[PDB]
Amino acid sequence: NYNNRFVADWVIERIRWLLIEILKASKSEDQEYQRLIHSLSNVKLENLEHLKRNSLDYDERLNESLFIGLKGDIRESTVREELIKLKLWFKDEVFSKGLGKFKLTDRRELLESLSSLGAHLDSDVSSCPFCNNKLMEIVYNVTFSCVERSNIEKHYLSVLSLCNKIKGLKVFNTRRNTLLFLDLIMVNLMVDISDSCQDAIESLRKSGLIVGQMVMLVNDRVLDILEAVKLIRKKIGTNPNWVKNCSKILERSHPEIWHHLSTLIKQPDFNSLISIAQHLVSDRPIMRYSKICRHKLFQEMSSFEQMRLFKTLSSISLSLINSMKTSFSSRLLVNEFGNVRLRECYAQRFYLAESLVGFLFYQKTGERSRCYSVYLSDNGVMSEQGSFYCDPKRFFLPVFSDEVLAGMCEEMTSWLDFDTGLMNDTGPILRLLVLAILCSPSKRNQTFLQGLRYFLMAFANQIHHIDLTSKLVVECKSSSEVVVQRLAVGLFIRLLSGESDASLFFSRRFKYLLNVSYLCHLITKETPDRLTDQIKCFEKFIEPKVKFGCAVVNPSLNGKLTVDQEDIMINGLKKFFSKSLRDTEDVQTPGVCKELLNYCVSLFNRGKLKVSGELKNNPFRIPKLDELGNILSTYDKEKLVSACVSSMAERFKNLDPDSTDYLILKNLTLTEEQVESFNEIKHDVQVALAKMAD
Amino acid sequence: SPQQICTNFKTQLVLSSMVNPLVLSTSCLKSFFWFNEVLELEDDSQIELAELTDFALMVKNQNVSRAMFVEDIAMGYVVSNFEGVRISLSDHVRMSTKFKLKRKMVYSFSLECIMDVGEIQNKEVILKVVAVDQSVSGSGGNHMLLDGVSVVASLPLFTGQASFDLAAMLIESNLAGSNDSPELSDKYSYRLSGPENQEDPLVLKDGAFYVGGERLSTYKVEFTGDLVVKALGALEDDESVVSMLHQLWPYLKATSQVILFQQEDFTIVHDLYKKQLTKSIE
Amino acid sequence: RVNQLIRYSGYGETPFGAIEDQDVKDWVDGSRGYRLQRKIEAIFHDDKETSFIRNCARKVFNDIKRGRIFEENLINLIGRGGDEALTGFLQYAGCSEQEVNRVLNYRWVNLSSFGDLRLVLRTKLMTVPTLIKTLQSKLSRQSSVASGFIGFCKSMGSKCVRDGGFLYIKEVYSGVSACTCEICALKPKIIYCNNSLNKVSQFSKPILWDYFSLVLTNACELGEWVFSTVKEPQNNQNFFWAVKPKVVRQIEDQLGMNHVLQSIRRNYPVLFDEHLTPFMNDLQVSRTMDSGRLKFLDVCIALDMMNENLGIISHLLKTRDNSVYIVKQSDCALAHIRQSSYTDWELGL
Amino acid sequence: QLGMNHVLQSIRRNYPVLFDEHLTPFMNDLQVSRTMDSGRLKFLDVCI
RNA sequence: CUGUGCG
Ligand SMILES: [Zn+2]
Repeated sequence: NYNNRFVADWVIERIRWLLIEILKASKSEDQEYQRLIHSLSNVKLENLEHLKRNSLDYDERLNESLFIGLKGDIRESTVREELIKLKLWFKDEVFSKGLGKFKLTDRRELLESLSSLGAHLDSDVSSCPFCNNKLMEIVYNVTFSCVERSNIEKHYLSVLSLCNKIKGLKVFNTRRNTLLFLDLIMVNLMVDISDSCQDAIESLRKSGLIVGQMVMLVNDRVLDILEAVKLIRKKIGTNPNWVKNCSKILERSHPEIWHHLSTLIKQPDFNSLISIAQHLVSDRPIMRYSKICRHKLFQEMSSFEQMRLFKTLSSISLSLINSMKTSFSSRLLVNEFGNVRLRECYAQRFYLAESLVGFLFYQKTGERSRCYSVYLSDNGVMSEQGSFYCDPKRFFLPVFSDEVLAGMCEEMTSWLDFDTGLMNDTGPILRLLVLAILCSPSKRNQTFLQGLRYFLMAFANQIHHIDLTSKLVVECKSSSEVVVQRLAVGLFIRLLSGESDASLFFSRRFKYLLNVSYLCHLITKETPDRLTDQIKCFEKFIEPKVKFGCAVVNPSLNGKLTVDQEDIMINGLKKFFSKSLRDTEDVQTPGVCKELLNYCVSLFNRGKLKVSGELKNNPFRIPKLDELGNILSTYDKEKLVSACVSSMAERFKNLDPDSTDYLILKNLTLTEEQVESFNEIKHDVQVALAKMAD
Repeated sequence: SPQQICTNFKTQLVLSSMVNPLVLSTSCLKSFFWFNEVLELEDDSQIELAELTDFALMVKNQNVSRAMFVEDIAMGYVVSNFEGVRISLSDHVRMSTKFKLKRKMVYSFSLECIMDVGEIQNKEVILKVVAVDQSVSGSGGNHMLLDGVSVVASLPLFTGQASFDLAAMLIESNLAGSNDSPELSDKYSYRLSGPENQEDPLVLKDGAFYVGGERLSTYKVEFTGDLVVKALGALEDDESVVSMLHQLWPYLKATSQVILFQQEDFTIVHDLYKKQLTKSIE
Repeated sequence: RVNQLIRYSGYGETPFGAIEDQDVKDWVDGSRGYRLQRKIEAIFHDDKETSFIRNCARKVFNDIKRGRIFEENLINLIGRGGDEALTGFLQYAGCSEQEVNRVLNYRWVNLSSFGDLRLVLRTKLMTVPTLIKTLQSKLSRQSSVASGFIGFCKSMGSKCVRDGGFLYIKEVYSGVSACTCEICALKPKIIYCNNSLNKVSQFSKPILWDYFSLVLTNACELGEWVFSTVKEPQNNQNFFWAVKPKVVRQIEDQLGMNHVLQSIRRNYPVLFDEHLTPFMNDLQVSRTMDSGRLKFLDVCIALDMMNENLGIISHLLKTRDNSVYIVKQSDCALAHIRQSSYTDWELGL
Repeated sequence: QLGMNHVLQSIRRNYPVLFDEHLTPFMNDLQVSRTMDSGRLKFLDVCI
């Protein structure tokens, strides 16, 4: 608007009205007049009659390349015997020669084709799902080590809550020494607890929350007590006042709401710490980085262990999604091939039984895929369960769905209750298939199940395309898709191996197979890698046009085309409409024949189709385009940094605290990409203030 | 036709009580649809026994169970065992008059009035009065405390014909020595102060009043043969039908309105086959 | 699963919460209000005070449809709160002081009492009753679920509830006293008694008031047959067959546009002026009596106003979207039968 | 009885335009008649 | 900005 703060907001419109009246009263070009009179109105569709519609000596070449074969006045009986001749020719030149596009099913050969394409016979993998996939191996080990086998802990958890809440205030403006202070409090309360009640470190702690010389700290970080005393040794002698400076700071300019009456100011007696350290021997983890099957024969397993397997899977999934939620702005005390020793890693806990508890150790934090190690603790003894590598984001479904999937299992199996004996060999197979699908989320699995749905649609019916089998095969990697594909094809065969024509209880079989194919929806649809996803999106975007040969290089972006650009423009237009009605070579290339368009238009115009052109109710009644999907755009970052720098310059009428970053948080509203962008813009504004300082 | 709706409400209340005992408070009266008593703007005619209590429901009392026995007139024929007490200066005259009013029916009540006069001390002759106020308290129902507030102003106490027996008596009680129209309540409320309450709930089981488990009285109602059968239908459940038909004939023993003629109407009654119930009472 | 999912966040399970457990085939002819009422009824084992409140609501509906002359004063009485409005409904229906201090004993903790749970989630960068928002939405014209729940848990452990003042949740749930006086024990962590919340009483509202409100809502929604008491009845896993809804509506079922707007203008002009219709040029059609004073919309509009967990008016002006339901005879066999005798009790005429 | 502040609420509800202009500029106790001073009388709504 | 729980 033309409004401002210098006028009484009632004269500018009058000025505009008088100015337009003067300009329309007399003048002195053509477009300039209309633009100027159009730029002084307030509010103003089709019917763009005021446009000029001028030519530039190129419209014609478009016209005789598009509007020479178009007549739209062909009568009807000529179309009739032209189509008669076309059909008579088509019958005995391409159909009798075996160049068709559709064929009968011939179910049996379709079954051998399916078995050949799906069931891998040249692969070296074993027919044992648990030991082909790492995660299922780990969950099997956990579930078969679990099935066959007091105010101290709550006080400990409460003080953990206290410290974990107070750490978030970042009132020390520093991180490393802050964690040092927290772990000093931690060891002080250790030695305060262990002074008396000797049946607490061995009984209520080994069976509670501790493993070999590895004690959990704030921020879900587990730290080695040895290195704890080693780091407490420093800051003594160099600056013995340090702890004292940490003591008076919690009283003044502090919330002053704490229960650290004595567990804070006490000096840590290292003799107790080293005694505790020597009490427990070293069982330090290995986290195996980077052949005989005795796997209980799941097909001969009782009807109890499978639900507990699902329950353990759900527990591991919840542990993974908890590891998702760890803090991002966290840096380890000391930084770190084939075997890396763990001393300051991150840990999460998950619960199995009254005495044994599972631990998930991981080294990096963040948003994306990582590598994890699963361990157990029965009665203070720490055992090896395994390690794996995956993306936790793809495990949100099984977080608590340990009962609905089971119910799906028995209801789908009971769908086939017509024959006693068909459930027995299909139930466990279906459950194992579901387990493999949940534990191996990937695009390939759901694409393969879609191919199965299409295969079922073709088989159950009578006539199918000749290029069906070529669209069902997907290449396999990581040897994890081979087992799920084998299970799927085995279920399909077992349900359809024998006489399975449409003359029996076939509708329910079709329903069961259709649901098996639709099980593909279990995998979450959120692009495991995004960069490769734009790579492929652009790849399939540009492949057809490059194949056709009409993708020109960057135009003028204003409405001017060079001689080569317009030449290839017309070449592509001509190639589009250069198809005949007799040659069979051009059956897969883009394009169309103008003749058949004339036929169809002429036939439709003279009310010959089921509909005509007798319409009613006449129809004539700031993101950047170069980056889509990014959370923030360069224009937006520049605008925000300019606004912040202008505000900070205005307030300087020097000194500036960290509250400037608060302004960043005020105009922004965080994921890892969000916090990286926030760090980048904080950097930018900080050195901006720096350059204005000089 | 007000009489027909009246007897219809009567039968509804009788048969609703036929399944389980209940109290006659607003919870169990105003929760019934029929309720045309607040209708009939010309409300000259009513049912019978309850004609008393609903006469107060047209002003919506918050009561549980008053002992309504105005048939034995409680407003009149009242004992006048009244007296008075001394005063306490704050001229300020403070009095507390307590009475033991009874009623024509079997009832009792104690009513005490606290009264304060702000007056002007006289020189020699009598007195000089300025303002007077009173407050009622003590037991008494909607008719008993109205009786009390009526008789407190109809007494030979200070108000009336002198009757101020001074005789240097009340002064001797006050000063230690041995030498010589407030009728705005009209309700059940005890006038903003009184003794303990909320006891003796009456329950109604078989058309007879039960104050604590004792039978008081039972009234009359007809059943025609069409209203009873059409009211026999569903309710919600069957043992309700069992109880109601088991208890109907005992109530019929106190009534002589045998107008259920014997025809196919008996069969439409019989649709709910309960033979040994209807033959048990005999 | 969803109840465990919401409980894991630290919110705490509530009488409404998520969808009720132990449901029946009666998803047909039943909206959110009916299933919520069913959950509340199933909370109490022996239904006596719920039955009494249902009789109260039956009387209110009897006298609000055609009976006596009423309505538009409930608009006055409901706006105050939960306790006084419910009490007043009681002596308009018939009660005692015993009812007043008996029915109001059942209380539940509402964290969103002084407003809404303040929170910031993993939303896209750079950015009052819900009924007004629904009207505004109706008039006008990449994130991962795992990270969404992660942000939910993140925001759910901070100072979210409001008072006066911002504070956490755990002190609210630890300020309750475990009196255990045989009335707050039949449904732990759901319903409490009056003296059990003396330490914290701002977040304490009666549940019978909510049940009454939902009963009246169902009366406006799908008939008066929801007033009766549920009775229980006395197949080869392959018998599928189709069901049509059997709802009867007494609210002029068509329910065209520009009817709620006139009602909200008439009753609450202040709410009509601000936060409502700045962006409108056809006010006149709804202004000069576009069928004002509907059959029941006048009374069933304030209940969506006061209680922020009904979602009824925004539900009202939509199609059933199903019009048919596939079920098995196996589930039809044990479906509960809830059909009501007439509210006249059908002796009237 | 027909107390005061009953016609004003009816004329506000039915004819807001007539209520705004030519009516109540000189009033400070609008609130008593504003928050349901016995709206929707027995017959005043139709006989106005 | 600012997470501590599935027994
Ligand atoms: Zn194996």
